Amino acid sequence: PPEAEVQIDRLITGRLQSLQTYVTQQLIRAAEIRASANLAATKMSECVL
Amino acid sequence: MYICGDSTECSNLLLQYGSFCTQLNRALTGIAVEQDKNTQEVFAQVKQI
Repeated sequence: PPEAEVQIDRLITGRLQSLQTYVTQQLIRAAEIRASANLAATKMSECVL
Repeated sequence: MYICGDSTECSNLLLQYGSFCTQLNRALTGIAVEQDKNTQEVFAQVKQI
C-alpha cells in the first residue's frame, strides 16, 4: 500500500500535467479559430449581402 | 541543453517524461514560422517592383 501510493502519486502528477498542457493549447488554438470565424462572418455580411 | 546540458544521467531521466521536449520545440517553431508569415502579409502585397 504505501509503496504503491508513492508510485501512483508520481504518475498522477505527470498525467495531470499532460492534461493541463493539452487544455491550454486548445484554448489558445480556439481563440485563433474564433478570430478566423469572425472574419468570415464579416466577409459574409459585407461581400455576400 | 536548457535542462540537462551535457549530462547523460540527467538526459536519461528526461526520457521518462516522454514528449514534453518535443512539444516545446513544436510550439516555438510554430511561432517562428508565423513571424515570417506576418511580415510577408504586411509588406509583400504586390508582385511587381
